[PDB]
Amino acid sequence: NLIKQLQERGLVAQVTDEEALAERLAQGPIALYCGFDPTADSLHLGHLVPLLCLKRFQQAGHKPVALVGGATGLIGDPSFKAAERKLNTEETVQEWVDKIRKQVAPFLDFDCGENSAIAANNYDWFGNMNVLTFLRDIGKHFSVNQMINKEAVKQRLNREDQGISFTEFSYNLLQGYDFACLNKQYGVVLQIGGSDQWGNITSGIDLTRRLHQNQVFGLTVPLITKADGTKFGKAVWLDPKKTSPYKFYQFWINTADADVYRFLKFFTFMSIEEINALEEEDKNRAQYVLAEQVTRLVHGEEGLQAAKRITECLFSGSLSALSEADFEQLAQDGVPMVEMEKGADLMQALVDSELQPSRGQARKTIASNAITINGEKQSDPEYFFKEEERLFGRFTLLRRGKKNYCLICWK
Amino acid sequence: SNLIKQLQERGLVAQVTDEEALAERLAQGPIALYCGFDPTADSLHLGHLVPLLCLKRFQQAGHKPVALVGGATGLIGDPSFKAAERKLNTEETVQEWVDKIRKQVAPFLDFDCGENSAIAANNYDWFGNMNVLTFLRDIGKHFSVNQMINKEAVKQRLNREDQGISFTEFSYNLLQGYDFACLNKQYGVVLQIGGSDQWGNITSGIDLTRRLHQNQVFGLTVPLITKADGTAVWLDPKKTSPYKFYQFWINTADADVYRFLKFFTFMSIEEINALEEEDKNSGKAPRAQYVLAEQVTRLVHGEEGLQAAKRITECLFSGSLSALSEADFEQLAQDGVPMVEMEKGADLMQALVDSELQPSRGQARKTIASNAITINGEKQSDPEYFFKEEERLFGRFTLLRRGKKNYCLICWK
Ligand SMILES: Cn1c(=O)ccn([C@@H]2O[C@H](COS(=O)(=O)NC(=O)[C@@H](N)Cc3ccc(O)cc3)[C@@H](O)[C@H]2O)c1=O
Ligand SMILES: Cn1c(=O)ccn([C@@H]2O[C@H](COS(=O)(=O)NC(=O)[C@@H](N)Cc3ccc(O)cc3)[C@@H](O)[C@H]2O)c1=O
Ligand SMILES: [Cl-]
Repeated sequence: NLIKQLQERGLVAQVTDEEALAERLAQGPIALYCGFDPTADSLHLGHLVPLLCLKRFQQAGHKPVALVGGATGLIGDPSFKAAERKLNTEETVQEWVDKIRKQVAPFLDFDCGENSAIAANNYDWFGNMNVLTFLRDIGKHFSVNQMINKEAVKQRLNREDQGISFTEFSYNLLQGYDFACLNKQYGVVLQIGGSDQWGNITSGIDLTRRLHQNQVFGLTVPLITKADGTKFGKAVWLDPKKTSPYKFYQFWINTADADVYRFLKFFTFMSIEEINALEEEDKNRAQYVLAEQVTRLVHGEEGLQAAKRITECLFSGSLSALSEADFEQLAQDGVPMVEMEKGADLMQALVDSELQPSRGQARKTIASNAITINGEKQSDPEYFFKEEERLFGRFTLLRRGKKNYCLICWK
Repeated sequence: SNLIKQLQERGLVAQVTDEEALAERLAQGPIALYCGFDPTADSLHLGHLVPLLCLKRFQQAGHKPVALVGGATGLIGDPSFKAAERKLNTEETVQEWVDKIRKQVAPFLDFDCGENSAIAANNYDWFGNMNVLTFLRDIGKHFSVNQMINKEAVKQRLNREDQGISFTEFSYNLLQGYDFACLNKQYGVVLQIGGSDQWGNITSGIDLTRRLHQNQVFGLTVPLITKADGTAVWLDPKKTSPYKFYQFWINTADADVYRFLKFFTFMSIEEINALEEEDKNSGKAPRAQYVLAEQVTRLVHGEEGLQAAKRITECLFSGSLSALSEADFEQLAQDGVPMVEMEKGADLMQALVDSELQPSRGQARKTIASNAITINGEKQSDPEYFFKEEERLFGRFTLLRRGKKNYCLICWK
């Protein structure tokens, strides 16, 4: 039973008419969907939870529909958002749509028969829909009394200063209709999303009954929390140009012991049995398994090997295994970096990188044997870098003591 | 000279935005103004006539009136001060009503008087081809839901779910708001008038004309019809006959008659004041109701309508129904007097029971004998009388009367 299997992973926040959904799933394959709005040029870790859930359903033989909000991205979802967002341009939203669609596609199977994935975009129906048609055909089924009582907008309906525009207030109708539209087009009978999407989902269920006289279901995943009350992902992007695979891998390695088992359940396809066994076997690790699984899932085997290779080289000081592409990950976000003109001495490089406060102090620190250049000790305070120390003619990795790195990027 | 001041003296100004700046704009020269009317029926009623005649009052002062018919807004429904959600009307029915209202409105305005000639407009022209995203982004971004839910016209609808408001009717304010921006761009319309319930829809239009066209526009509302005691009359003669319309004005209370002359006639304020002064110093009952009845009936139904209404009134009081035509009796059958559909060959006594002029046959016998029953103005005291074929006027109409004022028209079949 798929619903019970998801509940055991702690992946079910809320579910409608649950007994009936479980019975529908057990009977045969269904079509389901989750939408993702284009509010940036990439998805982030938070978005990964329902995206992996679409895959969990597909592995059970169901048909996933990944909707990208080409139309909803021009409106703005206010759900549990403290402030009104500035409208984005049509050209920006279109660019983000294509990037998000391309990022989503490798997570699902588009070539596996009847249950092959479908990419959808709500601009296909809203982009040319007449205003009177929308207000009459869709709007008439929506009670403003119920809308103002949706939890997702209550913090926006107390004062105009932290208020809500008619634009963002209409959002709930667009997501609501998307569900009716997908039900009619593909027979989609389930919509999943994070717990903040509950109200947008239930409006879709009700509208589908009113428009198409069809019974559909909703299921939400909990919004991932940290035991120490801090905000999760604080952002970790899926795009390697925004968050390098090394940084991505490191974020998972540094998961708190209190979160690692929940994160294994949420971000991996590891069985609940292996995770429970890992928890018991660790009390007599999990972070290493988590980092490995999620880095491989998002950045591939090559991304994972790069992340591990960079981690080992930094821990050891032996950099010979690093490629120029690995140094590009370090320069992007892996370690602090400083741009310097060739000809700078070791003392100046220590000052400019802020590893040392002055040339006079840097001289003593160098003399004390605290400094490595590409992993090799250098204790001559009057030292100038050799050309061979500018790896690929561009990079020199400085270290002060055991762990304070700064990458020099030669101009 | 000062038009706002003149309308204020008539008691025709409920509210007005920037009374000073609008008075300045009107004094600089002619302006374009508008009022809209939604197709929610196949005719306008007396309530709708007050702003419509104000469009004429502005036109007489040299201004250009635009009469808009809500081809798009009639498909949405105005919730302003309405206790309940209205059912949606079909596109076909709204189009029929749009044509009827446009045609009924047109004779009230001059479409041939130079630069200030009237314009007939329809908001379906811009809403019929507007996409939903364009509306939500370009128009909706300027509207605060916090302000919208607090507007007097809809706040009472947000008290209980079972007596609520749909998103459709909630969006109405944005549509009327955008209409003001369009007419400002298309015709240079700087003023919107309407009844007091339209204040919120008008101010949304003023504000939206600023955000979209960067122009200063004005609003002016006329008061809703209130009676000094605390208590529909259609313009279409097939719904409210010229006779029933005339009678409604005749029966206006003394407390309301002078206000109604100001609201519903083109009589100057000096003439109305002189009439009030005459009725207060004459030493008799007022004659103002007759002046009001004559003015508004001739205005809405023409000289022929007024003359038919006066003719029907005269014949009912006198008794002689000879001057009455088949068309006149059709007005009486419609709404002029209580009416009863009866099978020919019926007894007098039995016609008094069915018409509810009598409780029973035995009781009707005593009333007939007492000489209190008239058939087409003629006395009949024979308790068993049947009815002659000739007194079925035009082979179908017989007018009964018990005493001096209790009438019932028998319509034969
Ligand atoms: C666990 N978790 C997080 O920590 C953060 C987000 N999410 C879910 O990811 C999905 C995509 O997020 S979103 O903000 O882009 N989604 C929306 O704005 C939806 N209104 C997009 C949409 C959905 C359906 C539709 O027909 C049209 C547009 C969300 O499910 C979010 O909850 C997490 O799960
Ligand atoms: C004095 N009085 C009344 O007693 C009753 C009504 N009115 C005004 O008549 C005008 C027409 O009434 S309505 O119900 O057809 N009007 C509406 O529904 C507007 N929302 C139509 C409209 C207006 C502008 C626009 O851009 C689009 C549609 C109203 O002014 C009403 O207040 C009286 O004056
Ligand atoms: Cl050097």
